[PDB]
Amino acid sequence: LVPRGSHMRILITGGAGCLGSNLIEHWLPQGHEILVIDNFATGKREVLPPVAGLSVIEGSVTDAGLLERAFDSFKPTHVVHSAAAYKDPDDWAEDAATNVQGSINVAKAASKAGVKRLLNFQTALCYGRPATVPIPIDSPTAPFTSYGISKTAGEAFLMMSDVPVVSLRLANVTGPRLAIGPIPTFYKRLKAGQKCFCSDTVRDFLDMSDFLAIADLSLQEGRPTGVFNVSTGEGHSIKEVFDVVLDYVGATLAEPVPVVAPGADDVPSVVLDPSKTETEFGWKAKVDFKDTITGQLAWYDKYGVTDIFSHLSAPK
Amino acid sequence: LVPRGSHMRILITGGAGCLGSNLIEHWLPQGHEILVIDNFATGKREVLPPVAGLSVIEGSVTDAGLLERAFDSFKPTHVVHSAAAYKDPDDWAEDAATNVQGSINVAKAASKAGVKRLLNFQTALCYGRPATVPIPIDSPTAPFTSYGISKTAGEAFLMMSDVPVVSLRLANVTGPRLAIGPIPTFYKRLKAGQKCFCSDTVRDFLDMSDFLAIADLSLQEGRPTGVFNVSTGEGHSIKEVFDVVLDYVGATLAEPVPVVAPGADDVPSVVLDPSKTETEFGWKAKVDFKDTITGQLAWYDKYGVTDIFSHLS
Ligand SMILES: NC(=O)c1ccc[n+]([C@@H]2O[C@H](COP(=O)([O-])OP(=O)(O)OC[C@H]3O[C@@H](n4cnc5c(N)ncnc54)[C@H](O)[C@@H]3O)[C@@H](O)[C@H]2O)c1
Ligand SMILES: NC(=O)c1ccc[n+]([C@@H]2O[C@H](COP(=O)([O-])OP(=O)(O)OC[C@H]3O[C@@H](n4cnc5c(N)ncnc54)[C@H](O)[C@@H]3O)[C@@H](O)[C@H]2O)c1
Ligand SMILES: O=c1ccn([C@@H]2O[C@H](COP(=O)(O)OP(=O)(O)O)[C@@H](O)[C@H]2O)c(=O)[nH]1
Repeated sequence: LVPRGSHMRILITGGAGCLGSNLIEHWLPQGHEILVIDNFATGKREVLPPVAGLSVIEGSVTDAGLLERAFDSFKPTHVVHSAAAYKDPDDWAEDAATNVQGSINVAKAASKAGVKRLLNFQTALCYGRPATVPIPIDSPTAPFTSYGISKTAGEAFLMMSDVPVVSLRLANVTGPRLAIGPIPTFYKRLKAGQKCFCSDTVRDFLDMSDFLAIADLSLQEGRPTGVFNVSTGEGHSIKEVFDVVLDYVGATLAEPVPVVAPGADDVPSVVLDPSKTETEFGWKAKVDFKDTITGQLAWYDKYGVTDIFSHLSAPK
Repeated sequence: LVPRGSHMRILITGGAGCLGSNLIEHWLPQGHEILVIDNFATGKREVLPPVAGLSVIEGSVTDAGLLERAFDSFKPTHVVHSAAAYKDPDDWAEDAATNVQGSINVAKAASKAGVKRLLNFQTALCYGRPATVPIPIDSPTAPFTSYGISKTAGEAFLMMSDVPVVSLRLANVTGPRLAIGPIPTFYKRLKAGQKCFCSDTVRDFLDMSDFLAIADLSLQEGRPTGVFNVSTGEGHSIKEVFDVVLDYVGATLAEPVPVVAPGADDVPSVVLDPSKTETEFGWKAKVDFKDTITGQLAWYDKYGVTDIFSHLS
């Protein structure tokens, strides 16, 4: 079993999604054994080819018996909890079941199984309308949407675990198979010459490579535990994203792009302060904004705007 | 249809509990119709006698089918959501099912049924360890126990409802059938000549009469909605509570009462600032600390330390 002396058996809930599939493509070539649990609510079957070292259970983190059996059999050394429901903002029941009860079941199962470390991903919706930007890690949680409320409580339950837990509050991560948001929107619209708009909002953006680096650190024995902000700590407007994409695809506009006031629930600025993560993990994001966006675009050049292109080579 | 029409059809989840039963004893003599839904996890079957105007469904807020059936037939005008799980701090799944999923199910059912107003009760555990005490209503929520975390999310879901919602963050309410906590413990043990202890913590206490007053205003058409602290705004140590019980019962101690450090998960001081509640509702608590404690003891004097004595005939 390899990496010699550092071989992991990783159980990844939500492993068929964006971050989950990128983590598999990162870890599987290293010889780690991976078990995915996913219900394919938003994740895709085609990112999980029948390949060596990779096992898949189709099912839900809401199903505590299923998890018990999975943990019982697979005996994971490490857990990455990447499953989340969000696609229907009115389906509060689903959000609470997946994000709260799913987090509880994973924490309970991981404790019984003697998991070494659990890694959870948290949305910046946990902060609600922030008192200040960039957002300090000691900011209160103050969510006001179903996705935010349920994810805040799931994280909070995971923090009560006797399992060492790292919960990463994430900037917007970019990389293979990201097929939603302003980046692919501006890409498909500008190339097609369709009409675009930008919310007058500010966000942070993180290259996949820097995400993989902190994920790696979070799973190492005796590293820090708790909640951490993962970002460059720099905010850029949606308009700035747009200007990068427009220059990249080499289009000229007929009229100025509208930059419009955000809707009532669209938080104007959400940028995370990473300083404590830099202090405690020794980690710093290496990829600037322009390289992050253009890196996303270069992937699109190569594969299309698709969440189903796998970098793994079947059959086994 | 009395009182005339401010007659309410009130669906009260958790109706067999301390607050729910006191609310029933307060509203039923006025002529309101009440439906209770309770699974009896902590509430008692004995406090809901088969009396005109009161009906009971044994079930869970976690059962959406049951709730849809209850809402469809009873057709309530008002909901009081008083169901909560907490008795096992390690049963995170149950606190989440009852306090989060139960709150969602009740909101969704109340919206579908076009309920006029919904009242929710919130634990001060929602504030976790506060930066300022007394605790302002705009203080963040920062729970770190199962009960606090699940109750914080349940409340935040209810606030997303299109039904007008009032969620009251409460002081420690005293009154009929409160059979837990420092007050009955000191009462029983001091009378038995048994040794006690006080935790070195500060808390606020609210007489049932004041709780009843704000519950009334919360249900009135056109009144404020949102979250509100319900308290006198004054804090008192558990030792002060002790001294009140010791004086009341007439006992004399053989040793001074040991005062013990707060447990790891106990917040040293939890006292709520009700100013905004005063401003928006025109409500102020009337019964002071000593009268609040002594009125609880006078109840035990009459009925014993019991959660089953009903004032309904
Ligand atoms: N991508 C980001 O920049 C970002 C930012 C902040 C937080 N996060 C968090 O990271 C995690 C992954 O995000 P993503 O971008 O990969 O989203 P995603 O939708 O691609 O991945 C979520 C995965 O969870 C699965 N899932 C949903 N409900 C489930 C359930 N009941 N049981 C098992 N699986 C279930 C989905 O099918 C999907 O495969 C989520 O927890 C999310 O909240 C992501
Ligand atoms: N009494 C107080 O001083 C105090 C203080 C702060 C907040 N609160 C809140 O007020 C409400 C009532 O508190 P209480 O002191 O009456 O507690 P209680 O335990 O006496 O009443 C709660 C009732 O809910 C019932 N219940 C539990 N799970 C249920 C479920 N799944 N479905 C239906 N019923 C269920 C219990 O059986 C009980 O009768 C709770 O929401 C509590 O968090 C009370
Ligand atoms: O065509 C688009 C699509 C997205 N956005 C904006 O881009 C930001 C980030 O996108 P996302 O969909 O992730 O929404 P968020 O959860 O950050 O509010 C939001 O403020 C959106 O309003 C935009 O301006 N134009």
